[PDB]
Amino acid sequence: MRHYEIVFMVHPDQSEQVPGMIERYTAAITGAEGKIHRLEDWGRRQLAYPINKLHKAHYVLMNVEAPQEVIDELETTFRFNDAVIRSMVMRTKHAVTEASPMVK
Amino acid sequence: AVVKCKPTSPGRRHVVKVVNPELHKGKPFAPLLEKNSKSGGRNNNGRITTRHIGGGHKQAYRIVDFKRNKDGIPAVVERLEYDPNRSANIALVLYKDGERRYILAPKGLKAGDQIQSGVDAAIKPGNTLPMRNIPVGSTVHNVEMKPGKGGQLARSAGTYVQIVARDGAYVTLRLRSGEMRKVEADCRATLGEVGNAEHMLRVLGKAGAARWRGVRPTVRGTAMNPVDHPHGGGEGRNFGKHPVTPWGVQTKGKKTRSNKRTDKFIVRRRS
Amino acid sequence: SRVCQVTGKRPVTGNNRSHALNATKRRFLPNLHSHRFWVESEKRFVTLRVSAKGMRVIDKKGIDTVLAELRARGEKY
Amino acid sequence: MQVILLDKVANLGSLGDQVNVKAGYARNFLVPQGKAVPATKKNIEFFEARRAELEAKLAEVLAAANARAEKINALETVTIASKAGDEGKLFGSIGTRDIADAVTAAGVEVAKSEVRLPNGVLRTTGEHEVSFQVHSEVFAKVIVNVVAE
RNA sequence: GUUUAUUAAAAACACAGCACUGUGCAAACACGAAAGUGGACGUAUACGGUGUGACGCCUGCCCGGUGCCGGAAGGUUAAU
Ligand SMILES: [Mg+2]
Ligand SMILES: [Mg+2]
Ligand SMILES: [Mg+2]
Ligand SMILES: [Mg+2]
Ligand SMILES: [Mg+2]
Ligand SMILES: [Mg+2]
Ligand SMILES: [Mg+2]
Ligand SMILES: [Mg+2]
Ligand SMILES: [Mg+2]
Ligand SMILES: [Mg+2]
Ligand SMILES: [Mg+2]
Ligand SMILES: [Mg+2]
Ligand SMILES: [Mg+2]
Ligand SMILES: [Mg+2]
Ligand SMILES: [Mg+2]
Ligand SMILES: [Mg+2]
Ligand SMILES: [Mg+2]
Ligand SMILES: [Mg+2]
Repeated sequence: MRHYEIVFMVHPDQSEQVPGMIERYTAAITGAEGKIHRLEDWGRRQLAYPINKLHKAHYVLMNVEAPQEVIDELETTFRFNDAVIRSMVMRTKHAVTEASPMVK
Repeated sequence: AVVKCKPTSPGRRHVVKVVNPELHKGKPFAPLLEKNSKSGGRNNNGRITTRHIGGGHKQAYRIVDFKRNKDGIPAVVERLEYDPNRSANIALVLYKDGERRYILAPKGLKAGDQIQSGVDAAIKPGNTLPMRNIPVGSTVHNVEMKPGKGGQLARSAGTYVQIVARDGAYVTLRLRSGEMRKVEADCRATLGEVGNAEHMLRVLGKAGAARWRGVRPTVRGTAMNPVDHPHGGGEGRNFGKHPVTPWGVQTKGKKTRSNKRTDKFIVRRRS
Repeated sequence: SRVCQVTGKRPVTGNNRSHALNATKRRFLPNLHSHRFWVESEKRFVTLRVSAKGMRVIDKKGIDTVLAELRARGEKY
Repeated sequence: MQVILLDKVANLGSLGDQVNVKAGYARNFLVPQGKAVPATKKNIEFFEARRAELEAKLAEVLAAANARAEKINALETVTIASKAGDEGKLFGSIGTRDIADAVTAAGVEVAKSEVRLPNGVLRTTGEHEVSFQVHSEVFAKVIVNVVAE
């Protein structure tokens, strides 16, 4: 289908229920017959500037190969989730399973 | 869509229609009607209280759901109807269990799209849910003032009310006039702008196009005699006095708000 | 009507006398308030439309002596 | 308003004081809740002679059942099942009758006017301390769990 | 179109259009010593008042006066 690279920044009060979200967001991708390539929970992280008057966030990197109908659905799942502050769905030409620079 | 009428007679010269083809070209739903007798602007004493009301085409009251109570039952819009009582077109909704109601139709809601009230209603136009569950920043209409009372804010043709803030138990609403009124967060609010947004684009075009709606002619005050209006008299056209109502109250600027009970719910007046 | 149920007050009519003694007829309305009184012998609230003199009287005689007048007067409560 | 007292009120006296109160505080709160009698010369002799210590038989068996409404609730296993959205975002909020329906089934058949809440909504799923005022003298600490549906 | 039934049918009133202004709803306002009712089973794209009176090109300068609106530090002033 179409290859995307979704990174989203979870409010750090909801860091405990970050796998409570990825058990759905991945399941909407693998449940729409679309693969998931890499899933790298980056963990809590200091921000370079305070978004929404707070200085840390729990990041999640998730490459996705999905048809585009379940990604606009997924952006509107980040949009009305009041936990995830920022999402960023970048489109990538190929599926990269090679690990991040910020896993090491 | 508006249709500029062609000038085949004076009084069709300036008429600009609002031709909506989505509206139902047939009878309304007969159980949801009741009698709306006219009054002519006359109270129980029989006196004219409000002036310039009388005449016009006969109407029947559509029992429109403003309270929107059927929680957790999805409903599908069966058709859109023309409502003579108001400036927004209404929508015959058919619930799953079989009850038909009317609602004020939102902006994009046409026949087939499934709406749903409740607390868990999906956030898309048509859905009514309490304003502690609506996200801050969205545009809602049919907003209550007290919970369970019925929709009272943004209930006209193309009006909407933004939820600018939520601080605890009250939400601050940028109303359609510009007033910032605090309504409780338990009050229901139907999503989306309300439907007939091009209603202000119509031109009545002729004098008897207002008499059809029950707008008797408005005699301005500076023509009357001095016993009839404060603006009377003059051996010519004389108006050497400050513009007042027929009862002496100033018009061109004087604020006549006397409600000190609910000054607490008002963050700002309008500009 | 503007009648305090306890003290039997009533609007009396006098004059708005002014600085040049112009007499226009006015009314002296009593200070009636509709109040829920705790009747301890019945344990229900009796709403008496009572003035503010008639709440000084109820706080003096007690509500059970006042409501024992309103029966003998022949008045509902 | 010279008034007599029948229970200790927090900042004017104990049972059996002749305290000046403002005349609406006795007319609306002290006498209609039975904490007082208007101090007429017929009610001085009725109380300060007869029931000067006979009320301490009754006002202390009013609070003898206080701990019997509290100390038997040493289980502290209360669960309310309400529908939520996801990761909080509660569909059905837990009120005070909602706590007083699950303290009801688990322990005391408790009145709903006792539940003291610092929040009042309990929208977020999790543990929450729910203190009580089952008498105006000794207070409780029962922590009620909200569990998703 | 309307109007001085019974010396004035008109350039007068109306009018669609425009603007100002009030009005957040138990609305403003009106009729009522009050209850209430009209407004309206309408909710600012709504309603009341005011002036102008389709349409086209347009609506300039003055806030000293007289009102209105916003200010509230000072002065002066009621019952108490
Ligand atoms: Mg009018
Ligand atoms: Mg006119
Ligand atoms: Mg006009
Ligand atoms: Mg004249
Ligand atoms: Mg006059
Ligand atoms: Mg002249
Ligand atoms: Mg002049
Ligand atoms: Mg005289
Ligand atoms: Mg003619
Ligand atoms: Mg004539
Ligand atoms: Mg004639
Ligand atoms: Mg003639
Ligand atoms: Mg003119
Ligand atoms: Mg120009
Ligand atoms: Mg000019
Ligand atoms: Mg000036
Ligand atoms: Mg000036
Ligand atoms: Mg001023």
